[PDB]
Amino acid sequence: NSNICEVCNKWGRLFCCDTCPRSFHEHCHIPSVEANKNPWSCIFCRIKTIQERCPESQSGHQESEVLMRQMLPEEQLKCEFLLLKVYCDSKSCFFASEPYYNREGSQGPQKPMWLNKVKTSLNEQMYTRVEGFVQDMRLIFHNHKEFYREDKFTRLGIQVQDIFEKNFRNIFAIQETS
Ligand SMILES: [Zn+2]
Ligand SMILES: [Zn+2]
Ligand SMILES: [Zn+2]
Repeated sequence: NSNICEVCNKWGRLFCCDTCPRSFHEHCHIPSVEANKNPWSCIFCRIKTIQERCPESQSGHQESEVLMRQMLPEEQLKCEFLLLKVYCDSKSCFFASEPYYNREGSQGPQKPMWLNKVKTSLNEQMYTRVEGFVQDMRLIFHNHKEFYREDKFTRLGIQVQDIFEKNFRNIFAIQETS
């Protein structure tokens, strides 16, 4: 197995996947690495299994249809994986914890949002449809773009949103377009 966490790229107390060479810190994995279960399969392996069991699941989909799906176990897992893919980018540190807003010439967002809040919301099964999860994820970056205005720091929101969106289109097999 790898000797660093797949998400944060640090060593430490790592739990190893039994079906692939990836490793994780306990709370870097989403959901948090389970207490027992030998063997243990990581979220990357669990997602691969879904695809292998239903190869047609990779045919193109309309975003509108994906968003309306109820959060049954497979959609739950897919949102957890997409959330994990965002944390895998080091620029996610900017969006992880609860933000605060005191900048001359800007007002804070009406509805602040951050990754750890989405993580808790998933854990607590607070989303009933994929749309709930996707809306809160997109809101993180929209809030950032609006607040930082013309500061070049706005680009961090664009960058991490692009990682979100590419992974969304991959995991949920959104129909490719020009
Ligand atoms: Zn880690
Ligand atoms: Zn694995
Ligand atoms: Zn099938």
